[PDB]
Amino acid sequence: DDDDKLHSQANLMRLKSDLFNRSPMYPGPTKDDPLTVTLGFTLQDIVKADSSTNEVDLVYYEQQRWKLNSLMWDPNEYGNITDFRTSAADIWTPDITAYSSTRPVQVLSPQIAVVTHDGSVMFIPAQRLSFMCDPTGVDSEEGATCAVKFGSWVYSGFEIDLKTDTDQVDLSSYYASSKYEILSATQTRQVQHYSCCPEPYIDVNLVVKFRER
Amino acid sequence: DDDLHSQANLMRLKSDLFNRSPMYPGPTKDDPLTVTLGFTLQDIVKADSSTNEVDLVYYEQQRWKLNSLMWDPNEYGNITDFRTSAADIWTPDITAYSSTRPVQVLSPQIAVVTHDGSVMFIPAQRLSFMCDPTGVDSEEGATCAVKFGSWVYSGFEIDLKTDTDQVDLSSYYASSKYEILSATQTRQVQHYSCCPEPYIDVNLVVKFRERR
Amino acid sequence: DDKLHSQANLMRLKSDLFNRSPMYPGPTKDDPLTVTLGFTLQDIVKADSSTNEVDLVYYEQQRWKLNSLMWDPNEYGNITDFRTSAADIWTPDITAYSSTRPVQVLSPQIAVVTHDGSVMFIPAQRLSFMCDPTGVDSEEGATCAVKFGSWVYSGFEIDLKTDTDQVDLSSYYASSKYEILSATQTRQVQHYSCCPEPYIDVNLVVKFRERR
Amino acid sequence: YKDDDDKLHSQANLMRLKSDLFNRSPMYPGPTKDDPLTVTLGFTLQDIVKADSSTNEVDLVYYEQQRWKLNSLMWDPNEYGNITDFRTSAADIWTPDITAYSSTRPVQVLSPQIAVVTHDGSVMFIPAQRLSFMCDPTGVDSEEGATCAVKFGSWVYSGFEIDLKTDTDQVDLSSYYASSKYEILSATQTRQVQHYSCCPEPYIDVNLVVKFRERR
Amino acid sequence: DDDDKLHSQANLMRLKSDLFNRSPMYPGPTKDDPLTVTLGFTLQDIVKADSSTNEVDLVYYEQQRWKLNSLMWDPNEYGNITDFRTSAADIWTPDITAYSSTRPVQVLSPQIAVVTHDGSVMFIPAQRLSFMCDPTGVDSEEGATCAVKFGSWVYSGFEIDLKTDTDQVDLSSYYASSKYEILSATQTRQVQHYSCCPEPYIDVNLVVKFRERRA
Ligand SMILES: CC1=C([C@@H]2C[C@H](C)C(=O)O2)CC[C@]23CCCN=C2CC/C=C(\C)[C@@H]2O[C@@H](CC[C@H](O)/C(C)=C/[C@@H]13)C[C@H]2C
Ligand SMILES: CC1=C([C@@H]2C[C@H](C)C(=O)O2)CC[C@]23CCCN=C2CC/C=C(\C)[C@@H]2O[C@@H](CC[C@H](O)/C(C)=C/[C@@H]13)C[C@H]2C
Ligand SMILES: CC1=C([C@@H]2C[C@H](C)C(=O)O2)CC[C@]23CCCN=C2CC/C=C(\C)[C@@H]2O[C@@H](CC[C@H](O)/C(C)=C/[C@@H]13)C[C@H]2C
Ligand SMILES: CC1=C([C@@H]2C[C@H](C)C(=O)O2)CC[C@]23CCCN=C2CC/C=C(\C)[C@@H]2O[C@@H](CC[C@H](O)/C(C)=C/[C@@H]13)C[C@H]2C
Ligand SMILES: CC1=C([C@@H]2C[C@H](C)C(=O)O2)CC[C@]23CCCN=C2CC/C=C(\C)[C@@H]2O[C@@H](CC[C@H](O)/C(C)=C/[C@@H]13)C[C@H]2C
Repeated sequence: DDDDKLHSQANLMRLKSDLFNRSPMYPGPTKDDPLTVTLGFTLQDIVKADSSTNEVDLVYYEQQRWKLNSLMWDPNEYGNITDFRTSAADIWTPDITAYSSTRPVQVLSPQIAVVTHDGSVMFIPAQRLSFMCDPTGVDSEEGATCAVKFGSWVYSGFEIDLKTDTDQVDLSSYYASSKYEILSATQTRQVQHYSCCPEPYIDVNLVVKFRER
Repeated sequence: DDDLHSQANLMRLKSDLFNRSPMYPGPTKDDPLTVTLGFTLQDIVKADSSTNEVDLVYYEQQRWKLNSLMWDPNEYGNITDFRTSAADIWTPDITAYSSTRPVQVLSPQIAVVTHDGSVMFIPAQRLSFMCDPTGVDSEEGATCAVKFGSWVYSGFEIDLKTDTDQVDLSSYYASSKYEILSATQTRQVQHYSCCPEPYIDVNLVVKFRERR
Repeated sequence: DDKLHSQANLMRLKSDLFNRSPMYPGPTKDDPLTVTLGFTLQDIVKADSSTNEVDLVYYEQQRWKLNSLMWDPNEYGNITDFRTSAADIWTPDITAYSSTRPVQVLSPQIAVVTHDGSVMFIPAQRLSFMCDPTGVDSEEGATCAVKFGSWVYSGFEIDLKTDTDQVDLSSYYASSKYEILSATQTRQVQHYSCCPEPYIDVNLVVKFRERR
Repeated sequence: YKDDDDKLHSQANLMRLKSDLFNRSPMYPGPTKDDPLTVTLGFTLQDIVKADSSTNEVDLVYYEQQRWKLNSLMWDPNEYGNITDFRTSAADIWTPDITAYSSTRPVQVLSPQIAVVTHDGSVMFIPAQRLSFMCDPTGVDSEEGATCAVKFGSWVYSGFEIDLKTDTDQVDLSSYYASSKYEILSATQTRQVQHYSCCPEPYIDVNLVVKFRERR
Repeated sequence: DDDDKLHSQANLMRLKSDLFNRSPMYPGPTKDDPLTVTLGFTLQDIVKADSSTNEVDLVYYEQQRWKLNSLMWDPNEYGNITDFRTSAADIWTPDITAYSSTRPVQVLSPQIAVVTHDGSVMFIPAQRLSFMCDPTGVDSEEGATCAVKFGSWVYSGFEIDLKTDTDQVDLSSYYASSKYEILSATQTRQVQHYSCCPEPYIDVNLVVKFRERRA
């Protein structure tokens, strides 16, 4: 019967209620309860390289994945619901930031995440980013090389650790008719040491080598 | 008192729907939703050959049906139909896949709800998307394409469809810098490595050239 | 100390109207609302022939009248009108049909409600819209038009009219880059193959040229 | 231990005062013909950033001083441990709807939107703004320069509800940017009255007239 | 077995809850309760120098630091937690403003502060700022000199004592491939009085000498 649809809605509603409007929520990672965030970029386009200001504009998808015990559930208690979509405001998200942007990142996609019964969150914002990049050599065979680091703004490696599944930037969705073609693009986790601080900070360094098509 | 009874019936209905009964948490695998999508292309504003971006203005017609929004007009003084702010209901997360700037909304964010639980939502939008306008200065013109789909829902939660593969050009701006040779909107089913579920988009293909 | 009671009188009035009473949920077929619309054209700021976009600054006068906003001044210390945030009341969704960028509001979003139930709301706006400015550098000038109308209501709900078909030019900026040769605002009735209901818009037609 | 004991008492008093003003008393409904308000307006001109002769728009940067007084914001400092004034977000109080009448773009606020309220009920509010307004800069490349003007007034209130006032007709140029592309020859702010056919009430504005030339 | 982690989260929720729900929140600095705010700059890039409007665009990190008794806790009472991060909207923050910006500041970093057990708040927004600056001489060896002041918009020196750790601007992460190189950058505390009024107003003057790069 079509009543099974009404039972599906009630089960989701109760699940969300149990995880948000009842269970003690998430204050962010701690030194004793650290969090690993998996990061990966899908480079869609180099829109603009500005040699009068040394800014380059990228469009990319930033894939983020982390896992919380306070988001786990048994699907058997909720009509075998295995995953659900929720607004990215309802849950805690990591403060992953580009370290050398020259204006605020523009969000191209709806700020919605996917939560899975094991406590997995997948969040993949499409973004347009202006960052510090000298495009000298872009009109040559060798091309120009630029880099931008992404990491937490406020957490050290003892609270947020970063990892990549791979060192290769996903280029399978690169705009085939861009003004610029990619010679190579890598994403490398770096354990970074600052003079201020005994504890290391983790970033992912995005190195893009490119030239005019 | 004729007016006052029709206003009270509307406020009662909106209450029953939006102060009860109880909520709507989006589509699921067991409770999937059909969103029908259609485009009315008004203008190609700008084709920047220095960055390969093209700016479109269009209306995006979205229609879907929720049982939680159904009512019997007989219970509410023959109200078959009402207007509501789009912030007050669930709407689908239909997104352009290759935009270069956040989409800019041109129209009031208001939807119409019919007693059959059907929702009609038609935002007007300006979109910048990835498009190489090479050839636009010629008789063959340039061809550009952009896909629209849910960002987060798969084909098992939202079934995207169209009523036609023909973009509505009946209000394309007659004095645009660009004339439309053709504009089509096509449903495609796509799979990604990570994931068993299908993902559905509508591909909008526009062929265009500079107006004489 | 009437100054103290003057405040409590207005406080009580706003309470009685916004609380106490059944809410006004907008117009319906059962209860159509006449909305009067008129433009005061202040400046043609910019005419872009690369994109066929023209930028206007104008005041958009909106006027309508409601039973649920009427009161007797004697009951409220001789108060005959009050100011209120436009966010606190229903306002009409009058939209440019061919803008190219979201309209930018230049004035505080505040309306004036009078005891006879009439609302005055006059947003100052900057609008980019579809206009071919060819011939602006000549004596005959260029001619462009843009239609304003409700996005979601038909003529059965919003009975849209103008008080005059002449655009107010009494404060068009005397040192503008462009001079106005004429500006008219004309109500039109249109029909669509979806809908039995008539649809109404106001067509702002501006003829203009480079000042010399 | 009268260290952070005085400090605790002073913090508690401040929070007691704000609570007594913004919770124990009904929300201020704005001025009326029987309870009218006088807003005192003065400008501090900081910079003429740009003069665009292809659109006839000029961009100004200035501080707009606004001051007014309300009985509902008065208090006795003795009942609140000698507190004479406090700072508050502009959003937590009523502020007048003073608007430029010939802007071509929405004003951009450069400063934090915070006001200062004094025990006599007076409020000081000084937002820094960038403004694009209608201005023909022909003459800017001359000795007498170019002259432009922009009126400021309430958008929805007549002079019977919000009266507008200046302390002086001289614009404050003591903070004008000395390396600006444009130098100021004069800047005045003059109160004006008129009537409209709609209404019997006087309508008031302050006309900011600026005379300027290219600095060389 | 090991869910002393449960727990670790419980301790932090309890702490934030104790500081934000069970104790009176700070109402801001006052005459009788003045605050010391320490301000410091890390210059990242001079993006753009516009000679037709006399505007220059800077990207910098603005270090802000202050200390409240009401944000102190005993780490022993909360499972040894010595610090936590929290949205900047949750706490009071200083209204430090550039005095000569020509566009509203743009924040580039998430608005999150770090609070330590002694009542310390560290808050470091990355910002892009357009300000008033005549870049004449930027194409020469001497370079051009520009300056911009930062201070409280609404508080006098009787409520906020503005301070620096040092007069040298941090250049250790200045973008090496910038269009402009830095010759010098100083941050100086200034006390000003206005004929208007008896209270002093404190600011930090950022003075940057810079020129076009020749790399
Ligand atoms: C210098 C610095 C960089 C530099 C900038 C350049 C593009 C780069 O690659 O690393 C990236 C952002 C980062 C390094 C990564 C962590 N965050 C910042 C700036 C924000 C710092 C905050 C909020 C507080 O100071 C942090 C340590 C202070 C440290 O000296 C500091 C300011 C580091 C910051 C920890 C935290 C308590
Ligand atoms: C690669 C990709 C595209 C590409 C871009 C190009 C224009 C195209 O045609 O498809 C459009 C958006 C989409 C495909 C359509 C659905 N969403 C995305 C990106 C957002 C993805 C989110 C939130 C989650 O990851 C998805 C994994 C699928 C896949 O690897 C992935 C990131 C697909 C995304 C499932 C979903 C739970
Ligand atoms: C085609 C159309 C135009 C055109 C564009 C051109 C400048 C013109 O003159 O009219 C302007 C906006 C309008 C004109 C009529 C009112 N609204 C629209 C688009 C928005 C429509 C919505 C939200 C729903 O469809 C409406 C009827 C559908 C109709 O075919 C339709 C799409 C009309 C729209 C009613 C309402 C339930
Ligand atoms: C004509 C006009 C101007 C003109 C524009 C030019 C730069 C000037 O100096 O005055 C600036 C804004 C103002 C002048 C006075 C303040 N209001 C406006 C526009 C907004 C008006 C509203 C909301 C209602 O009409 C007002 C009076 C009607 C009057 O004819 C009217 C529309 C005046 C408006 C009062 C109020 C009830
Ligand atoms: C004149 C002035 C400047 C100028 C600009 C130039 C770069 C400079 O060094 O000082 C920068 C901002 C400041 C100086 C420091 C305090 N803030 C302002 C402007 C905002 C002032 C407000 C909100 C109220 O008046 C303040 C004191 C009045 C004082 O005369 C005044 C208007 C000072 C303001 C305190 C407060 C109650």
